[PDB]
Amino acid sequence: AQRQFFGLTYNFYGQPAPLFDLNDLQELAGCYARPWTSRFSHLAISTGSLPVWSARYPSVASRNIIVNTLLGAHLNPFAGGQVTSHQGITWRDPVLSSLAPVPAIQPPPVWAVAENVPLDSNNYPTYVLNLSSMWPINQDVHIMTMWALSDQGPIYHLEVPVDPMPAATTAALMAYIGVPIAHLAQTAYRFAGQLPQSPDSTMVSTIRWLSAIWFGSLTGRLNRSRTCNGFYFEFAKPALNPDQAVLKWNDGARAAPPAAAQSSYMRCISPHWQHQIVEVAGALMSQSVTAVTGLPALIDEATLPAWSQGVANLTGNGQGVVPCLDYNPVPMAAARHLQWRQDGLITAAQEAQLNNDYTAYALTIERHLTAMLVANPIAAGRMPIQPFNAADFGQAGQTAAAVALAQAMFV
Amino acid sequence: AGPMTSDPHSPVKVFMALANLLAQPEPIAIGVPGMHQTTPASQFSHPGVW
Amino acid sequence: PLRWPGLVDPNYRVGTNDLPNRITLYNSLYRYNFTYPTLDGIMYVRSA
Repeated sequence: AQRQFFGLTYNFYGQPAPLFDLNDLQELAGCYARPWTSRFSHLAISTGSLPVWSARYPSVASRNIIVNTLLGAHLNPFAGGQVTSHQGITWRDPVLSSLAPVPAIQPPPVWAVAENVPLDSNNYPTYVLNLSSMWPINQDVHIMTMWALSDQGPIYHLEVPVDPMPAATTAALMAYIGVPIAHLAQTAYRFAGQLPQSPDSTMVSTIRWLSAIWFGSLTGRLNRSRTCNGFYFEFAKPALNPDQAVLKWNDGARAAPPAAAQSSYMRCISPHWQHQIVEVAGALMSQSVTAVTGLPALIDEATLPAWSQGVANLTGNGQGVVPCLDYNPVPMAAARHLQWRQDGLITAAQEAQLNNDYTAYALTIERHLTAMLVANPIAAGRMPIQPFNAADFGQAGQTAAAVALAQAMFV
Repeated sequence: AGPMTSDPHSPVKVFMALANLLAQPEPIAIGVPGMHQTTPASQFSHPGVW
Repeated sequence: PLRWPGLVDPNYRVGTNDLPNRITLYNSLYRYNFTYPTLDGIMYVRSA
């Protein structure tokens, strides 16, 4: 298994306290139930089936964001070795099974508020001694950290080995053909979440490949013309709703393995991710792999927010550092369409039309989000959506480098 | 009767058949994740599980 | 028209709604064709 993890709590965007009200906690972690594997309990195949368009939690990412903020107020044992209370609520037991209002006879100490708190598993010995039951904490803390480390989109990791796929993964994928991305992401989250597993497990390699294939198809390098061992992802028409992808297997030409093992970190540079299910699912799915296997290497600090500079066990600028790339969906879509034309899947006339459709679609997402922010100003004390500026929708980021990586990743 | 058939996997199947019978006296490591020396030999019916 | 955005609204986008506040009667949805193989339909069931 993996007997240790490191983490980092969220950042207050100038506000003095963590951003969530009692109702958020009461609804998102109430009923005295275990909160430790709930991230997919409020997701589905598509936005149309979800109440993400209005009222509280008016975004795809909204619920998971608040969850992360909520956890930041109660992860003190991995920072100071002691359970605490915040606004009258604390854990029921040293195992951190669930939350409850504080007892009246012997209340625990009140938590002193702080932000961007580094976390070590070793600070709380009982965790390791009860690893078999406290395992789910590992995954969620990792997820929270991977999101907390970045503004705009969360960070996740990619890698491709020099070897071909093992047979076991091939058979597993051959049973996941018609599945949409969201369902796939759930299984990955469900797998790593509920009991310890060793990194040398078939599922671990399986999900690792999925993240690779998803990105390769996202960049358009993997298509009906060119596929990874026969697999690739298919994206919905931009004319109706491009926020959907399904797995496919095909008799097209198979891409050759890279000359050397490739790996990097990724994130979305633009606010569109907050209301785009494929981004959320892809990030969560990829993060699940790193959760069970740990971080392969320190993340490059060069292009990260100020609070992310030089975080112990997480970020670095030395030799043993993996760079992190980022992209904007709109330029990415244009690149994907261009690759399709060069592969001959479409004509030039179609490519122009696809760009117009996707840009129109993205504009709606931006228009919705920007209107939603002023509806929920962060000064209100809870953050349903991460703050941003209008110019953030126009950043091209490192998109050119990103497609270059896929170029080298699937030769 | 091995070489008479046309199945490309026939050589491997022939090999594993003996391997099954010798699991106790001559145990070896089959370097294929998801398979064991006691897996029924007839099921080794694919490349990559060789 | 408010209850039929996906039928008369020129600016309707697939995958939207106002569920917590209002109910729309005409929408877009998915349908499936799952099969339910038995255990023996998954693997070689015999002695191993």
